Amino acid sequence: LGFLGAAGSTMGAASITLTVQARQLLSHWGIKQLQARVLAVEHYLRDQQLLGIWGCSGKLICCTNVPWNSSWSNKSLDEIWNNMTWLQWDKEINNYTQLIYRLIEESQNQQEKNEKE
Amino acid sequence: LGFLGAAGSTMGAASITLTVQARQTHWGIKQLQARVLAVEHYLRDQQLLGIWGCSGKLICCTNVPWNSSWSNKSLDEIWNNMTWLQWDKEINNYTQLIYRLIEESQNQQEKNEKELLELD
Amino acid sequence: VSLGFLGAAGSTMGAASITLTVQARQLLSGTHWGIKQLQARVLAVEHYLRDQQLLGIWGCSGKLICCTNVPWNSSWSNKSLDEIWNNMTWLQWDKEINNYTQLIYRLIEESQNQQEKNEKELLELD
Amino acid sequence: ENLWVTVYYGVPVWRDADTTLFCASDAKHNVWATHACVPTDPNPQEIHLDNVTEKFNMWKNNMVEQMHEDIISLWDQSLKPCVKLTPLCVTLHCTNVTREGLKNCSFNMTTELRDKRQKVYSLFYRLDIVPINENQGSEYRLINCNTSAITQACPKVSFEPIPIHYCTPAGFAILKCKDEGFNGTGLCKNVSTVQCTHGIKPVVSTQLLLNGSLAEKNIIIRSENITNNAKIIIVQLVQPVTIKCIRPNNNTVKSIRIGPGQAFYYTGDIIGDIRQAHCNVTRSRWNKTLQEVAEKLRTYFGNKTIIFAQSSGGDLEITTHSFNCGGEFFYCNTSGLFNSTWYVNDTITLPCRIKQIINMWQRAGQAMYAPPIPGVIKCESNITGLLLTRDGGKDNNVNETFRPGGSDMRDNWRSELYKYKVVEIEPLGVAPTRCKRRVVE
Amino acid sequence: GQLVQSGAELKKPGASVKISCKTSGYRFNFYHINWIRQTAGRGPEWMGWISPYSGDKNLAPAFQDRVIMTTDTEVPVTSFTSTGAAYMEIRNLKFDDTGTYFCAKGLLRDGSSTWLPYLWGQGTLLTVSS
Ligand SMILES: *[C@@H]1O[C@H](CO)[C@@H](O[C@@H]2O[C@H](CO)[C@@H](O[C@@H]3O[C@H](CO[C@H]4O[C@H](CO)[C@@H](O)[C@H](O)[C@@H]4O)[C@@H](O)[C@H](O[C@H]4O[C@H](CO)[C@@H](O)[C@H](O)[C@@H]4O[C@H]4O[C@H](CO)[C@@H](O)[C@H](O)[C@@H]4O[C@H]4O[C@H](CO)[C@@H](O)[C@H](O)[C@@H]4O)[C@@H]3O)[C@H](O)[C@H]2NC(C)=O)[C@H](O)[C@H]1NC(C)=O
Ligand SMILES: *[C@@H]1O[C@H](CO)[C@@H](O[C@@H]2O[C@H](CO)[C@@H](O[C@@H]3O[C@H](CO[C@H]4O[C@H](CO)[C@@H](O)[C@H](O[C@H]5O[C@H](CO)[C@@H](O)[C@H](O)[C@@H]5O)[C@@H]4O)[C@@H](O)[C@H](O[C@H]4O[C@H](CO)[C@@H](O)[C@H](O)[C@@H]4O)[C@@H]3O)[C@H](O)[C@H]2NC(C)=O)[C@H](O)[C@H]1NC(C)=O
Ligand SMILES: *[C@@H]1O[C@H](CO)[C@@H](O[C@@H]2O[C@H](CO)[C@@H](O[C@@H]3O[C@H](CO)[C@@H](O)[C@H](O)[C@@H]3O)[C@H](O)[C@H]2NC(C)=O)[C@H](O)[C@H]1NC(C)=O
Ligand SMILES: *[C@@H]1O[C@H](CO)[C@@H](O[C@@H]2O[C@H](CO)[C@@H](O[C@@H]3O[C@H](CO)[C@@H](O)[C@H](O)[C@@H]3O)[C@H](O)[C@H]2NC(C)=O)[C@H](O)[C@H]1NC(C)=O
Ligand SMILES: *[C@@H]1O[C@H](CO)[C@@H](O[C@@H]2O[C@H](CO)[C@@H](O[C@@H]3O[C@H](CO)[C@@H](O)[C@H](O)[C@@H]3O)[C@H](O)[C@H]2NC(C)=O)[C@H](O)[C@H]1NC(C)=O
Ligand SMILES: *[C@@H]1O[C@H](CO)[C@@H](O[C@@H]2O[C@H](CO)[C@@H](O)[C@H](O)[C@H]2NC(C)=O)[C@H](O)[C@H]1NC(C)=O
Ligand SMILES: *[C@@H]1O[C@H](CO)[C@@H](O[C@@H]2O[C@H](CO)[C@@H](O)[C@H](O)[C@H]2NC(C)=O)[C@H](O)[C@H]1NC(C)=O
Ligand SMILES: *[C@@H]1O[C@H](CO)[C@@H](O[C@@H]2O[C@H](CO)[C@@H](O)[C@H](O)[C@H]2NC(C)=O)[C@H](O)[C@H]1NC(C)=O
Ligand SMILES: *[C@@H]1O[C@H](CO[C@@H]2O[C@@H](C)[C@@H](O)[C@@H](O)[C@@H]2O)[C@@H](O)[C@H](O)[C@H]1NC(C)=O
Ligand SMILES: *[C@@H]1O[C@H](CO)[C@@H](O)[C@H](O)[C@H]1NC(C)=O
Ligand SMILES: *[C@@H]1O[C@H](CO)[C@@H](O)[C@H](O)[C@H]1NC(C)=O
Ligand SMILES: *[C@@H]1O[C@H](CO)[C@@H](O)[C@H](O)[C@H]1NC(C)=O
Ligand SMILES: *[C@@H]1O[C@H](CO)[C@@H](O)[C@H](O)[C@H]1NC(C)=O
Ligand SMILES: *[C@@H]1O[C@H](CO)[C@@H](O)[C@H](O)[C@H]1NC(C)=O
Ligand SMILES: *[C@@H]1O[C@H](CO)[C@@H](O)[C@H](O)[C@H]1NC(C)=O
Ligand SMILES: *[C@@H]1O[C@H](CO)[C@@H](O)[C@H](O)[C@H]1NC(C)=O
Ligand SMILES: *[C@@H]1O[C@H](CO)[C@@H](O)[C@H](O)[C@H]1NC(C)=O
Ligand SMILES: *[C@@H]1O[C@H](CO)[C@@H](O)[C@H](O)[C@H]1NC(C)=O
Ligand SMILES: *[C@@H]1O[C@H](CO)[C@@H](O)[C@H](O)[C@H]1NC(C)=O
Ligand SMILES: *[C@@H]1O[C@H](CO)[C@@H](O)[C@H](O)[C@H]1NC(C)=O
Ligand SMILES: *[C@@H]1O[C@H](CO)[C@@H](O)[C@H](O)[C@H]1NC(C)=O
Repeated sequence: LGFLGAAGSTMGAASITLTVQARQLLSHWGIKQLQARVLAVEHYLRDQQLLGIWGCSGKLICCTNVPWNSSWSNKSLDEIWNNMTWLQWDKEINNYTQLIYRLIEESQNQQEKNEKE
Repeated sequence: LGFLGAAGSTMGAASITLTVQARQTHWGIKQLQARVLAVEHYLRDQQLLGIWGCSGKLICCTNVPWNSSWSNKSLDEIWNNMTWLQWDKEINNYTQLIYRLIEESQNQQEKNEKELLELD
Repeated sequence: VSLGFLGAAGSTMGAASITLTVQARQLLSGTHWGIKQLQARVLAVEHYLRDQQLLGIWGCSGKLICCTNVPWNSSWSNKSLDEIWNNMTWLQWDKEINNYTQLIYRLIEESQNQQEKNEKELLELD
Repeated sequence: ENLWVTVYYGVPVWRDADTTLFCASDAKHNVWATHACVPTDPNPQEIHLDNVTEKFNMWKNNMVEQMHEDIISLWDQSLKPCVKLTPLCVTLHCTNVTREGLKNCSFNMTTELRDKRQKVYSLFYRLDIVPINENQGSEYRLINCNTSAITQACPKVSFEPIPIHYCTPAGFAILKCKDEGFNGTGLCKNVSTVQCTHGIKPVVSTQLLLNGSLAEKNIIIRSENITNNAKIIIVQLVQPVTIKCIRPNNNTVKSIRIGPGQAFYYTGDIIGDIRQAHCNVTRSRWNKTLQEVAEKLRTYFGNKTIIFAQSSGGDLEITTHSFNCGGEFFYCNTSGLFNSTWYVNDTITLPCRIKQIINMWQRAGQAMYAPPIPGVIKCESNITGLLLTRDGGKDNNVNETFRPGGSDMRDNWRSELYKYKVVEIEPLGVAPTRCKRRVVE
Repeated sequence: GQLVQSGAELKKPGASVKISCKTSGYRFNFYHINWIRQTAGRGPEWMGWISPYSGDKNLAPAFQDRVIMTTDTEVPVTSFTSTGAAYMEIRNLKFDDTGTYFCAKGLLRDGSSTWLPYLWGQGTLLTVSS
């Protein structure tokens, strides 16, 4: 356990510790200290804004309506969840991450239109 | 359209664009103040939504009845004949009152939901 | 009819639950001087977000009152509900469990993560 | 039964905390820079807390430490653009002015051009003048010359006190004690919450507290420990005692350039007879005030005879009462006020002196030169409280002796901040209920 | 919490008596103060109660014309405890009034049963004789 103690663990095993890293994202020279404090806040809020945009706010794990594109990865769920770390996983899809994020946002926009009816 | 592109449109027409608008040494000091200011305004609005129970939604229905003294206009008169800018002026003296009523209703709702769960 | 900010502080915990929104609101709202004002503004934001960080992790975000799946431990308190809700202020209560506050928080976080893991699995089976 | 933890947000609780406070102020410049402050709310809020009792301790109150640091920091901020007067530290030739309160000094001052000099004649107060160690008696130097450079106060910046409201950052609150008899310590039954303090004037004084708040019904005597004579005793009066102060001398102020961008202000002459500065306290009102103080002191001391006495001696800044009136800094002999004796059974004129070179915070390496103020200065102020100390080392069952003043400037702020305590608000809390969370699917 | 009462004394018929009830270890103003009488020929009987917080009292119909209840202002010890006293005065004493008198502390600050006499003092004897 401990902060990032799961970093070398399998992606499935690591999911048991998500709350461990979710916490402690928050907490002349007076200016220097404030810039760092603001930066910690901005990064925290940046991630929270994305979750709000995706409709995932308030959840550690959030399912979406976006289908997986096999070109992002052809690996099976068993290979991904039990034979990889999250660090390795991010590298494999590092060039598709921004695309995936945009697709989630588009899917939420369609959902909002449907909820209005 | 775009950011605030709906501002001249009617209140009803504007409702489709809420998703779009939901988004968004000397110089270094001013940038620090700018960054703090942007954060305070983002959180100010989220603070109210979280209290109201409306968080995560662009449109949130409540249990507070409309008071005709706030406006005597029919829904067609409001939603299709006005901009949000015009509407904001009409209820400018009642907006804080409405906010308090929403908050009171939320606390009563959650208290009642707690009691229902206690009985199960 | 409001008691005002902290007007409920002397009230019983059950009565105090009526006024939670009074306290929840204004957490953000309430040159030598210029720097002090900037520090005050940043601090208020950190304070507000600290509590929200915990609520988002607990799944309690967006709610004034949030029920959980964590059982009460009699070692934290042996009091009956009437002894707590009708006979105490929140100020007294916080002191009674002050040593267990962090312990409880970790248990809530663990329960939330397992709950969401299970909710995903239930959906995967459908 | 099966009880579960339930999370509540918006829970009305607090804990003691120390946080940075900022000023607010009501809507030609002032040293306190109140224009930088946040405008005060036109309708300030206060909430009475029923069924709340809280512990207060003015002596441990860190609002005092912040106010003291703010007052010093602002004082220094006001002097940064001002003239350094480094060239001013010169050999002076001085003669008696056409009592030794004043001397007429002559020196060769620098000019706008480096290659030129000007001869300057000026009047100085004797307190600012030190004889050359050769002891010829004709040659003098300014008192600062072996200690520090003196920054001249800028003539356009006022020293007048302006009320400052201290406000806490959001998420924090200031508790106020309203008990009528409150001595600044112990439990307060009547507690209320405010975002900000009442406006506090930053009045600086040495022995008497001027222009402060008044006690509502009775004289309140406050100390960390009355039995321990070392501790300062702060006395808050129900009624004000009017004190009037004047400098009869009519100053004519002249100025010369020191160098580019710099100038020196000095008294070039005095019109009419030279007279000593003084203050007036009404005798009948003052004796009434002292009697009431003695009655309250006897309560704590076993009805022992109450003796008031003059200050213990040592430096002028401690042994005499001081204040800023008209921009001039006065030092006054209060032995005329504290010479009474009390038992269980016209006006007072106090001599005063004016000193232009001062060090208000007693910091080594620092000094300020107040410029002379032209014409005649008259002002009036209210004595609203006293600072007293006591003579220990005695086992006598008859006498107690009290003397004015004290070494610590922070005690002035305590006379206004005793009501207030800063606490952190903690919205989260947990308590058991029968409620159990439902799980979807 | 603890309650104590004025000691026993002998009275003549028609005499008034005043009984103190000093308290400690709890906030005086948070709870009702009850007065309850017991006699051999009657058993336990209520004389009603007083709330130190509001000064409100509920006197039983039997005693409304003969019993007066008052309280002292509380003096705090800790932020959550205080000391103080309740007093009861009985006028026009009769031989029928002889017996043990008790002072008792209210049960809860809220809920349906706030005034119940959870803590009792030792009680003291009142005697009437000619
Ligand atoms: C305890 O509390 C009591 C009660 O609050 C305090 O008592 C108050 O103390 C104040 C400070 O001393 C005092 O305020 C001053 O009063 C002076 C006298 O006022 C009376 O006379 C004038 C003139 O007839 C009237 O206008 C006025 O209405 C009164 O009747 C004023 O002269 C003072 O103003 C001047 O000094 C301040 C700095 O102290 C400057 O900021 C201000 O600009 C003034 O100075 C300029 O003007 C004077 C001539 O008026 C010039 O001599 C000077 O060089 C300055 O000149 C420049 O500016 C002028 C324009 O202003 C321009 O024409 C010129 O060319 C220059 O550029 C000041 O207002 C209160 O009156 C007094 N209250 C009472 C009831 O007595 C007490 O102090 C407190 N005690 C302590 C210890 O704090
Ligand atoms: C500060 O601290 C004080 C003291 O702790 C707090 O006061 C307590 O507040 C609670 C609020 O719920 C009180 O609970 C209630 O108690 C009453 C008791 O009845 C008495 O009080 C009445 C006050 O109006 C009074 O009318 C009654 O007497 C009159 O009427 C009767 C009947 O006709 C008559 O016989 C008398 O002669 C009088 O004419 C009586 O003195 C009780 O009636 C309440 O019941 C309702 O509410 C509960 C809770 O919801 C519910 O369960 C019941 O079914 C019912 O609906 C209720 O129990 C408590 O008694 C107070 N305590 C004291 C000592 O007074 C105060 O609130 C705190 N302040 C802050 C700011 O937090
Ligand atoms: C650090 O890396 C090692 C090697 O990858 C991890 O070892 C593996 O740990 C898991 C448990 O976390 C073991 O899983 C179990 O395997 C048994 C069969 O051996 C099975 O019956 C259980 O149901 C379960 O799947 C796994 O076998 C083990 N691998 C090896 C080769 O021993 C280790 O866990 C890593 N540590 C962390 C904290 O992630
Ligand atoms: C300011 O007011 C408070 C409240 O009245 C005073 O506090 C209390 O004062 C009493 C004395 O008057 C203290 O009692 C002490 O009891 C011990 C024995 O237990 C005894 O040895 C001491 O000599 C003393 O009598 C009491 O402790 C104290 N309470 C607290 C919480 O400190 C306070 O003294 C007043 N301050 C001044 C300067 O008068
Ligand atoms: C402080 O108290 C002293 C003593 O009461 C005050 O002194 C008196 O002030 C008045 C002001 O009009 C003086 O009156 C006039 O004095 C001249 C002096 O040449 C005289 O020719 C006039 O006939 C008239 O008497 C009075 O003499 C003076 N008393 C003394 C003994 O000097 C003083 O004014 C008070 N200070 C303040 C600021 O109130
Ligand atoms: C208040 O001051 C008095 C005097 O300093 C303290 O009492 C002294 O305590 C020491 C303890 O060793 C004794 O030796 C002295 O004899 C005491 N002096 C007297 C006059 O009794 C007293 O303790 C202080 N009170 C507090 C709360 O600190
Ligand atoms: C300070 O000393 C100087 C030098 O003695 C005095 O200067 C003379 O003042 C008179 C007017 O009083 C002039 O007529 C002379 O010309 C001045 N002499 C010089 C050399 O300038 C000056 O007056 C003294 N100041 C006071 C207030 O007595
Ligand atoms: C305040 O005024 C009195 C007026 O008498 C001054 O008193 C003298 O002080 C010295 C101090 O050593 C004593 O020896 C004298 O006996 C005092 N008076 C007399 C007439 O002898 C006192 O010094 C003044 N205080 C200050 C700080 O200057
Ligand atoms: C109500 O509380 C009274 C005072 O006790 C204090 O508060 C209780 C809730 C506990 O926290 C205790 O440790 C405190 O000292 C009790 O005297 C009274 O009996 C209580 N009433 C009931 C019904 O429990
Ligand atoms: C509307 O507001 C007024 C304000 O005085 C109030 O009297 C009235 O009852 C309100 N109407 C409804 C339906 O709530
Ligand atoms: C609200 O108040 C302002 C004055 O503050 C007034 O001009 C305006 O007409 C008011 N609005 C309504 C709808 O009464
Ligand atoms: C209750 O607390 C004890 C420690 O006091 C702990 O050993 C026990 O496991 C706890 N029970 C539960 C269900 O958490
Ligand atoms: C918390 O623990 C300390 C010892 O570390 C103990 O003195 C204190 O009484 C405890 N608090 C509670 C409420 O049990
Ligand atoms: C100035 O006055 C002092 C004090 O009276 C005296 O000792 C000194 O000799 C005087 N100087 C002259 C030049 O007269
Ligand atoms: C100023 O300069 C002149 C030059 O003649 C000299 O006589 C005089 O003594 C100087 N003054 C001082 C105080 O040194
Ligand atoms: C400066 O000179 C004065 C002359 O009275 C003396 O009292 C003081 O101690 C001196 N300061 C230092 C640092 O020597
Ligand atoms: C508390 O202080 C306020 C000050 O205005 C006063 O009005 C109120 O009556 C006080 N409460 C008590 C119980 O004395
Ligand atoms: C101080 O008191 C003594 C004794 O009464 C008296 O002789 C003396 O003159 C007084 N001093 C003043 C300045 O009044
Ligand atoms: C001081 O002298 C000047 C000389 O011009 C005069 O104008 C001024 O009024 C005088 N002040 C007093 C109070 O007499
Ligand atoms: C001093 O007290 C008097 C009343 O005796 C009052 O008129 C005056 O304004 C007070 N001065 C200050 C500065 O408060
Ligand atoms: C008390 O003070 C008086 C002077 O006021 C003095 O004469 C007397 O000796 C003192 N008593 C004692 C016991 O010191």
